Amino acid sequence: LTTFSPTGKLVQIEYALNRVSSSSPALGIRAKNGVIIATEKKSPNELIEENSIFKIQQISEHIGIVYAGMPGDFRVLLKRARKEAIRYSLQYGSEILVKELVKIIASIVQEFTQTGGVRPFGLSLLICGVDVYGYHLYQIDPSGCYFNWMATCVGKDYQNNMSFLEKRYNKDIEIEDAIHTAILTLKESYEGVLNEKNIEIGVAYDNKPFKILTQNEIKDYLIE
Amino acid sequence: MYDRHLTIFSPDGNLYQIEYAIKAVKNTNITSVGVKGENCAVIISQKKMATKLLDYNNITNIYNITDEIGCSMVGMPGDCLSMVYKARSEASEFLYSNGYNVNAETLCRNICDKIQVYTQHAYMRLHACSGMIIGIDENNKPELFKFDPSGFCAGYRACVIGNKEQESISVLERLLEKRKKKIQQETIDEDIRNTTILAIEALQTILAFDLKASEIEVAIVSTKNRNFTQISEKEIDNYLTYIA
Amino acid sequence: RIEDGNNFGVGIQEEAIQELARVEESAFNLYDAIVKYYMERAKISTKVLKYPNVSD
Amino acid sequence: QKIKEEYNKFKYDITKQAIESLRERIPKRIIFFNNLVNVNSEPGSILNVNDLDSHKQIYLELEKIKTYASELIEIIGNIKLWIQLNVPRIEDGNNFGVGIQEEAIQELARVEESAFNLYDAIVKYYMERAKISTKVLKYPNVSDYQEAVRELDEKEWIHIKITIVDMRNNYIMLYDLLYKNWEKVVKPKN
Amino acid sequence: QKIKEEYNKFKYDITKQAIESLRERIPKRIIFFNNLVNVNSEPGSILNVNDLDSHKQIYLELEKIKTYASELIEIIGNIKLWIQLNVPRIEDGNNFGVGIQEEAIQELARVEESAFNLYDAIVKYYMERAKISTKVLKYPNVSDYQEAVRELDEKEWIHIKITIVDMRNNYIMLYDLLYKNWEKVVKPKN
Amino acid sequence: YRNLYDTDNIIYSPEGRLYQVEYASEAIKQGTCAVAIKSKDYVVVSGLKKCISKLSFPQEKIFKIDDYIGISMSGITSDAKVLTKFMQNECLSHKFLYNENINIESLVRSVADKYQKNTQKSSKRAFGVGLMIAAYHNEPCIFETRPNGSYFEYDALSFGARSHASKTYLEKNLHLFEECSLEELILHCLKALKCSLSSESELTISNTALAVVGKNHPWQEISSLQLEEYLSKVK
Amino acid sequence: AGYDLSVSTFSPDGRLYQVEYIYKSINNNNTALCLECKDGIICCCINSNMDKNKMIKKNSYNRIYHVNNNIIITYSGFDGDARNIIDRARSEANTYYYNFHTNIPLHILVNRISLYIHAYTLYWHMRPFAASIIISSFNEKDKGDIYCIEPNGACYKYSGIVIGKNKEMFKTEIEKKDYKDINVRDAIEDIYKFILTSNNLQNLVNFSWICKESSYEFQNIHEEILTPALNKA
Repeated sequence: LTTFSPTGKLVQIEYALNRVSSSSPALGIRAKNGVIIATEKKSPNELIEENSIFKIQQISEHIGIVYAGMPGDFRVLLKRARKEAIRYSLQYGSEILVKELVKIIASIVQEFTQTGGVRPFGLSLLICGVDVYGYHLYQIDPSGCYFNWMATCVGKDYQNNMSFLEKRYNKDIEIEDAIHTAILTLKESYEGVLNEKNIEIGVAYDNKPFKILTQNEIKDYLIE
Repeated sequence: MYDRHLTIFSPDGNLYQIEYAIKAVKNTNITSVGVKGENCAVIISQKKMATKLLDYNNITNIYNITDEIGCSMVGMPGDCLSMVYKARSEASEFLYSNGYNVNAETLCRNICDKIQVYTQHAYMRLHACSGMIIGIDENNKPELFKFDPSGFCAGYRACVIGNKEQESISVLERLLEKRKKKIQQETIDEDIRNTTILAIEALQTILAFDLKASEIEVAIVSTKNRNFTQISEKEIDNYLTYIA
Repeated sequence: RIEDGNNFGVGIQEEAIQELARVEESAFNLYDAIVKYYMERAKISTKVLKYPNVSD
Repeated sequence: QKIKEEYNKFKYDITKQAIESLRERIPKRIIFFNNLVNVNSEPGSILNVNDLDSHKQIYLELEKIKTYASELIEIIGNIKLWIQLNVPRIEDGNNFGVGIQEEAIQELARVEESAFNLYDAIVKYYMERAKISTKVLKYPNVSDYQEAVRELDEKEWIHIKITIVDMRNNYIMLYDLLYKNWEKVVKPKN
Repeated sequence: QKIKEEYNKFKYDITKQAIESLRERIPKRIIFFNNLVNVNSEPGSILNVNDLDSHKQIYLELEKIKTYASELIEIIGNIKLWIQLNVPRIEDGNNFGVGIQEEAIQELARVEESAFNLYDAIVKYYMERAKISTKVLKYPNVSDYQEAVRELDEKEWIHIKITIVDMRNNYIMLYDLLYKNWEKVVKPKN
Repeated sequence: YRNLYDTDNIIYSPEGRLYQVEYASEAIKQGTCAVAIKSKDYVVVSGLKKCISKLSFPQEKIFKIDDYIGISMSGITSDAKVLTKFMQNECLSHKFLYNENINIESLVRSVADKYQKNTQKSSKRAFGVGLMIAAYHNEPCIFETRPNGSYFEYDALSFGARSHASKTYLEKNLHLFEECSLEELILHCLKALKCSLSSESELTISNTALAVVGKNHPWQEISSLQLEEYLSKVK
Repeated sequence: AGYDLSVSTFSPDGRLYQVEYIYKSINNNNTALCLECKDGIICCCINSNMDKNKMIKKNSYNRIYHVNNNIIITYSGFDGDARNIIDRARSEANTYYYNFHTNIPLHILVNRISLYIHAYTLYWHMRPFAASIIISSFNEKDKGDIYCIEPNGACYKYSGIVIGKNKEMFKTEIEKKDYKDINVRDAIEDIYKFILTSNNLQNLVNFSWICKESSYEFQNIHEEILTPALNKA
């Protein structure tokens, strides 16, 4: 059970934030014709494959999501994210808006913080996608709050990677220009020079369904 | 401290009851390696007491969840049998609720999902087990999925679970290299003779054992068989002599 | 590296260092003890020279 | 490998010596010291001064004390070492038997320290007696210095006898302790 | 077999002595010391220096002290060992009675060690008084040295009597303690 | 000897014992003495009441379940009136759902689980009591329970403060089986209390409850005007 | 030191206490014995608790329970926590009889009883069981099979097994013969010789074999088959 601290904060929540600062780094950037989300698929060996370990997932036809924490907590918050994207699509006609999806998933993460006997969620999401009012790229902090970010990073070393974006991101940036600055911020902090088909990138691509870039497509951008 | 319970994070942000549970699997000295080739995937057990007069034909480490999806749960001898029933009563619950037969990836992602709910709640303890769910799907493509006491639906082309996972990655890598770079296009579904030899050579390279005849029982889930057939003893002793 | 939890193995290491320092300190003290032997025997011997009939 | 044989022989030789000492060497000494200071004696008949005459009488008694002290430290030292070699690998939990072993080491080390401390204390007697005796030659009419010598001899004499009782009693507290907890001392984690 | 008989005989002879001490030796001395320092005495009639005229009178009082101190160590030493021989095999939990036994050993060892320290204290009296007496001989007109001698005897005279009170108070508190906790001292776990 | 394995019903000691249940088995020794003798066809029970104060009436020790089944608790009372009611309702329901008498061996198994199911949980504590079920169905049997689930079809029992002194009286008395002697059987059972009664004290002037059950005997409580004529005046 | 209080807490090496301490409990109570024979399966029980009571009946402390006609079950350890598994063992045979109208086979009863014993070693609120159960039977066309389900699951199929205060001494004596030789009748003499070696002349034991070609069902010894007991060899 999480309890308050004498200095006026949550101790168990603060340890959850120390978990997202020690996992695979993610990166979300919002452009003027869609949004993009990146990650760092750290290959441990040549035994695992690429068709199963995913740091990019889908919720609906226009909703992207990445993680920054526990790998085992992938398939649990994603299961409830799809069900709330389906339950909203049953009681209402169209798809689920990103603001109506984040305000629902945040009510699930927050509920798993105040209720006794449970452990706070050890991950930081990045829900992105096309909305009827434009483009959004939210972030779900393990405490339960959220931010309407424009361009951010949540994994390991999110301090220097955040400064590498403030000096390399204007308000008007196209998707092809944002992809080049996405891989640039990853290599500026990722160890080694093995950045070769080890990044999974999703893209909204200006009012079109979510298309996860394949391995033969990411090499086209990495060479530039 | 911060290790007596399960639902509490450590000050450095790291769960320890999960970490101790993986050490329980790497303490029962049972190693089960499985490889997956082209439309043929096998799994090898070790047949040893998880720690005279015992019937050595009954002690095993291979259980079938359904008629076409087998696995090999290693770890504590009391938690492995329970995880088979939490899977046997799950895949059997899928066919009744969905008509078509369940897949190997849907079963592993459902087992890892049930394991994760015991992590957030401090009700029960973690099941100290680790199995390699094997089987083929409708698209005639074999799979493999290894899950530790945490949530992991990773999936491998060849994996080894047990107390040797700390350094048994290089041996399985060199053996897969000797088959990918030496691929034979004249494959007439004879992989049950080729992929099985690659697997027994893997376990014999990890553990330096001379005559592992009665203490090795494998299973093949290749196409044209599709039944998770446990290979008999005569075929095992025959396969053990092809290393010469 | 010092970490919180799962440091049962450092306890084995710490136990060895504690015992190793104990044995080392004991052996190190022999050098001081030998000086005490010569110092005490010399001090007593001076008194024997000054008072040669007190037999104790 | 040649050293390993001689070394294994040594570990074997210790194990033998420990049981033999517990089964023969220690009980024989129990009866020996008991025959010198019988428990059935009336109070004050032990701790008396009837046999009280350098003090040649105390000298002869001190030599025997050092013999008794030497044999105790040597006997206990091998028993203590034997228990140390029988301590299992340190583990978290299920170490109730290690506590029993540890309990044995604490009592064994306490008695060993007591016998070890007898040799320095005897030096203190002569050192204190020598300083006062010089004062008697220098100051022959202050009678308390002569009384101090007399009383000092009576003090060492009584302390020697309390030590002999302490020898006997340490052997008994030790024999009874290992005998009662013998199964957990040998196999502490079964 | 000879060692086995003498040892079992030893445990029996002690057990007798412990009961003998509690039924006779300790109560007889309780009334004895009480007859010397009666609890019903009016204040100041016990702890005084009124009957005080080397100090031959003090010498005679210390001789009586030495008798009382010697006999106590012998009785308490055997009673304490008897409780030690009655401690059951060490087990985890349900050893509150063993705690009582340890508590009993703690009180018995404290009183025995306290009385034991009188032997060192009497030597300190003669050594310190003789040293001061040398100073009186060297400087006979500084009156504070002579006053120190007078005061030294009065302090020791009081300490001797407080020791007798300490004897008296320890004997009754020890007997009453074992009496109240008798069921747990003999059968601490049943 | 860290004694950390002592305050819960779940923690096991390293020796293998369960100290929270072992404390309940020791709680039956702090009760009054009781003894039951099994003859060839009769069963008696000699319960000794606990007259606490001088003005207060003595407490009741011998109870009743049916016409042939009678118990006699020996331990705390708060866990005796609950086990009696959760025995009588398991007795009258057998005479209502069916019509024959309840099988005494099948009744105790339903009472042992009332101990067992009250031990495994942590929120619930063990029953600190010791029952002495004396009954006669086809053959006279004297059953007894414990805080731990355990059964022993005895032939002569004892529970109490001075239970060991009466245990020794029955250990050397095996001639109770052959000669029944109902008029003399109660003399043996009353002697079992007198041989272990408060360090040579009388306390038998209508202060020791008795009960007899046998062949054609229902749970007859021995009247206060019948046990003092000769049953209490033998020696 | 701190990691052995509850059952839902692991140890840093990987082991698990409070399911481990139970092994020191079942190895200190009254032992058991059950071994294969060429004619059937013969159990045993050595109630080594004479000295404390001596007032119980002759054959009143029986410990050979059975679920139905031909499956014998014994204990080791806590008599209370072992009877609770028998009720789950008997109710499992009845539920299988309702839903399937057949006798429950042993390779499915020992699995349904394993997920019951092991299931109590997970909840923090409940305590684990304290018993080692022996389960066996003897088919007509197949030989016997003894399953020694210990705590924490592990339903291992043995062929001769003892569990109690001398679980390591009889194993050095059971190996004196293969026992897939001489019948269940003469095997009693070989069993009774083992008890006296490792403790006097008392009738506290109570065994029960399953087959003497007596319809292959459970029965006790008899009062006439215990009498020819060789008290010397």
